[PDB]
Amino acid sequence: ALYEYQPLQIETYGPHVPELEMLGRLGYLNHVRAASPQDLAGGYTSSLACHRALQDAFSGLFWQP
Amino acid sequence: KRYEKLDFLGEGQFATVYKARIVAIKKKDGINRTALREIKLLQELSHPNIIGLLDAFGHKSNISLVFDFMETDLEVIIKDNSLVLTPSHIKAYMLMTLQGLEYLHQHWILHRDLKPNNLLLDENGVLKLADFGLAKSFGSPNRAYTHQVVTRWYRAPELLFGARMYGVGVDMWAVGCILAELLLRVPFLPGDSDLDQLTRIFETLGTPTEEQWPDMCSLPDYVTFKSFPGIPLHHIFSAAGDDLLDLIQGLFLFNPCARITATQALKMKYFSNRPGPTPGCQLPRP
Amino acid sequence: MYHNSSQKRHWTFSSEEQLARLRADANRKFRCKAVANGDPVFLEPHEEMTLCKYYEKRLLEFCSVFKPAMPRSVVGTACMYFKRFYLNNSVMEYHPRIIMLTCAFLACKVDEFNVSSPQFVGNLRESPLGQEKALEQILEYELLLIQQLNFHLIVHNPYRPFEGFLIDLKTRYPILENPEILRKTADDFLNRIALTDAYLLYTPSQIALTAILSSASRAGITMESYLSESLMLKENRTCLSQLLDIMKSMRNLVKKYEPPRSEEVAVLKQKLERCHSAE
Ligand SMILES: CC(C)c1cnn2c(NCc3ccccc3)cc(NC[C@@H]3CCNC[C@H]3O)nc12
Repeated sequence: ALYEYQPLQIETYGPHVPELEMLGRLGYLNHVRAASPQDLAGGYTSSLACHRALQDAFSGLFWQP
Repeated sequence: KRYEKLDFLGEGQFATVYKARIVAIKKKDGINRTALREIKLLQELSHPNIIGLLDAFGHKSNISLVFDFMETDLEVIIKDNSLVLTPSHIKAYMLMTLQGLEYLHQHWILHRDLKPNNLLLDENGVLKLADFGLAKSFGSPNRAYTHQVVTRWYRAPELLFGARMYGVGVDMWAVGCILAELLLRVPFLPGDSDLDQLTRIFETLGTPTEEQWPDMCSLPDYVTFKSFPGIPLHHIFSAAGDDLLDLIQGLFLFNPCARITATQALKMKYFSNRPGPTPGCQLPRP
Repeated sequence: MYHNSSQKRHWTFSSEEQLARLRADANRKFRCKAVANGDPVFLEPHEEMTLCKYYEKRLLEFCSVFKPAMPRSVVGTACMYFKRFYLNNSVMEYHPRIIMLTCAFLACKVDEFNVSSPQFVGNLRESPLGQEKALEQILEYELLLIQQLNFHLIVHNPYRPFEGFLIDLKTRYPILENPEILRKTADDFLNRIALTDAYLLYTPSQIALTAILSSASRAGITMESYLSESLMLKENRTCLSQLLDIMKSMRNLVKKYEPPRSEEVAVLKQKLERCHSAE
């Protein structure tokens, strides 16, 4: 009985959202406001806002009631 | 309504809890904002390691919330000297807490009140995050929060330095403190004030530098501190293996961005290493 | 998140026919209750719908000039609260003027927009005693509104999906050189979309995408490849067809919407006041 990680498999009914760490590489972070040094010190990054916005944009796009 | 009151569970400054039939009922500003927070957040969440909101009702401006009934909490486990916390039990508690927190963070909600008494256990040994009266959504740029969240003993250094903008770290740090309280059976950093909390954190883990925390002095409540060397982690936790020490270090990184997230913590070797987490039915009960 | 939300599970309906059935059921239930309790004083379902549209406009106006500045998420939450409440309730029982203020109050609480009750009622264009009476009415109806929403308070609005789609267009769709030129016009469509029942029939992501693509269409720009290539809908032809049908139905909903008429709303307001004075 050994634990083994498995990512949460929750259907979003929409286009796949790019990974949080790859947002900068793919060029997403060039279109969101940069976090201030105080925000970075608190642990808030613009990647969080961009990821949340993309997830909300793609959530349930393909869903039918 | 359809609930027969059975026992009086507890009374706090904020609400009173009754065992009723088995569920637990919690009782010019209108309906109280904390109850509304709990209702609005727990209706959108469904996970075995998050407390379930089964029903709610009331009359006039008062309101009652119905939850699953819980046998005990982690605080009673820690403070019970008769209970022996094996590494398997600690790993099980940590795993369940981190799975609940991963589900919570994935839905962009910070608990902001993590502590042993807010980690409830049922008679099947399933740990659930409870007391969502301080929980709030995160990831919104314009949404600015207060830094007085989390109990002081479990408050992260960024919060103690007055961070208004923050992320999952304020939970993960608390998680680390909980983990420490699981290993030492006593509060890790029992400060009596914000200054005392920061002093204890720096005297135990070392005073952070620019390398450890690049934007530390940018926080509006940053205080300069005497350079402390900090006690090495293996000295504080003499019974902790290398994997557990790596987990602790990841949870106690001063940089909140560098601090490990719930998913990264779950992926660490500590949880996949032997021994496996104790099954929920085999977890100790007080 | 929307994909496992109460809004998607319980408050997104299959067709306008279902909404009409719910509203007619509410009207008939009020009629039966009044007949058992207590005439042409009764309101017709279309009259109820006209008054609901008028008071949704009134709620929009109230939230527009609310001080401190009301976040647009709070306004959307309050409007959705109003729509959901009057899906299953008659305006002859609960007056829309007080229900809309209760919706704004509860939305302020739920969306963590900290506004004290005295400064909430200070935004009302009424005398201080009238403001106190309105506050008392709002406190009376707060729990009623929460019950009629079935304790589903989190409302997923299309504004954040709109922002996410704009980010995605700026990053992955260089053919549209400046997606920001779509914002204003699309926002306008969003507002018009809010006036219909689309919020009870379509996902926020679908609503935001429809607004953006309609803005592009009025701009003369075809972003069909954005759906095809960027969203990988070339792989699933049926998914693309379903999405296009959803957008077309949404545009049809907007084009068939009719604003309430001033004479009609005056007559219906007289009838509603008679209904509340009676019974
Ligand atoms: C989700 C909430 C409403 C809940 C469910 N069961 N339960 C029990 N059960 C009894 C008990 C006794 C000792 C330790 C834990 C639980 C006690 C209790 N007490 C109220 C406080 C709530 C916040 N955390 C600390 C707790 O004392 N709150 C709750």
